[PDB]
Amino acid sequence: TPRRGRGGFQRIVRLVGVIRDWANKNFR
Amino acid sequence: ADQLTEEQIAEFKEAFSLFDKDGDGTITTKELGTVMRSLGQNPTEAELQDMINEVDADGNGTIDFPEFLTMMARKMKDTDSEEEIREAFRVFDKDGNGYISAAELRHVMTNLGEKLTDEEVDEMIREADIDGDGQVNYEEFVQMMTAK
Ligand SMILES: [Ca+2]
Ligand SMILES: [Ca+2]
Ligand SMILES: [Ca+2]
Ligand SMILES: [Ca+2]
Repeated sequence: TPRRGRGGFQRIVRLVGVIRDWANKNFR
Repeated sequence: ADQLTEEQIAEFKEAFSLFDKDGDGTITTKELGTVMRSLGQNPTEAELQDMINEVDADGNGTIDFPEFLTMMARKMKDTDSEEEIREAFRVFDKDGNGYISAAELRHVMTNLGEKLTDEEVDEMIREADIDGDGQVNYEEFVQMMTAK
């Protein structure tokens, strides 16, 4: 839940940024 | 400047293919509201349009590659929050049992469109499971995400 940005968008931004982190860039 | 490194941007390029159903490089209010509610919410079209207008260049109701990246590039490039770990956990695990195993993880990856291997998911979990019990908890996740 952003402050003054895009909920769905930013929501996706964080979700993707999180999974991708565990998808590959995890134990790099 | 307005962009991210090959790593940070990596999630953006991929993310774009997650938002758009056809992955044509642009997401419209039609797909936005669809995938948005798909997660676990019931927002309105109003948010889709307004939010999008805040990201689109021409403001036609759809965001572009540089438009989505540039917006999120000008600020906040690399960072995380205790919320991202909780929300993430909810995005990874469907039933959200507070514990995800490589198996369930593999099922998730392939469930969204990713072919993960037993050794891959097993190594991905054990590497994120500080307690090594076959799953991943909150703290285990929050740390494995940023506070490694
Ligand atoms: Ca499209
Ligand atoms: Ca546009
Ligand atoms: Ca589960
Ligand atoms: Ca554990």
